[PDB]
Amino acid sequence: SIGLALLLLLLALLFWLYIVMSNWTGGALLVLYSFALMLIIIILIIFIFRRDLLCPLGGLGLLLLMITLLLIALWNLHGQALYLGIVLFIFGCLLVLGLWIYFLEILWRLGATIWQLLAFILAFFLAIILLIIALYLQQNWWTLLVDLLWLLLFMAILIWM
Amino acid sequence: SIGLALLLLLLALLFWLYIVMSNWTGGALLVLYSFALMLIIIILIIFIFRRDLLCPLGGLGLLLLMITLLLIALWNLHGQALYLGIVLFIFGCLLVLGLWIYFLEILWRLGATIWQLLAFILAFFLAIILLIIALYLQQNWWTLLVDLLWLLLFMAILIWM
Repeated sequence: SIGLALLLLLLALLFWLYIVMSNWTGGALLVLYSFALMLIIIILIIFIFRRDLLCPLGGLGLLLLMITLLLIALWNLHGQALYLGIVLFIFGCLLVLGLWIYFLEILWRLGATIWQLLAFILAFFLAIILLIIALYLQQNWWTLLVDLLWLLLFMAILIWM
Repeated sequence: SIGLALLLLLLALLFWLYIVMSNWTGGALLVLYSFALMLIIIILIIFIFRRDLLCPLGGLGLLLLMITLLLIALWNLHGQALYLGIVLFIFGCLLVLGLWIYFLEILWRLGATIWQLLAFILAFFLAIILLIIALYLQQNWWTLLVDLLWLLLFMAILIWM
């Protein structure tokens, strides 16, 4: 149970490091792969730590993994099918925003001040903007930094539950 | 929890059904993308159905996702780092076999005949061989069938314990 989850987590950082460091001329897909593997690492960490957060927070990671797999699939695609892929990713983004709103609603019920909630919104939006920057600025040293920042953000969310 | 996880499963099925039937010319990595989404569906099924299999079998889903997401990183890359990628891949494949052995032990201790013990070994080997073949048959109708076969195999496990 916990032992195997730790074994994968100690193996998790042995893959993401390899993906990020290698293939210096990968492109916009390498950063997406690294972000997906960060989502897997986050899910593993949530499973190892307090497991009561799987529904509001682990589901966030799984749905982000689904969205970033859809984005990988429709990245190189170009044509008529792209309109049915973007609109589907739009429904995915709406649902991830709804899940984040639900998480904030259940956090607001646990005595969180308004400034803390605003800080969480700002941190999530900064994380999304930094991921977009990593998509545009395809340099590898920035993908590493944005993935570490995402891990720190989710670790802080876990710590402040 | 159940309602949200069912909602993701409905969205994950739509994502997978769109992705498998989108790129009719890309038939080397689209199989990997569809197989990576199908492991998400299997994990969602496990999380909606009996959760006691999350530790033995959900970890298998996470490991299969990790391997099938590292496989793309090996794919496009063709430099010296591909050898390190193969080393990591065979290190994860030597652990997925161990996890399968561990699942075999708990299946035996729960009560299973010799015919049913080697039946799942044959099923798993057939499924992985069919996945390997699907990498060669780049059509999007063989990969859909092999993905549904994998779902059927991983659904016949939770039914038969």
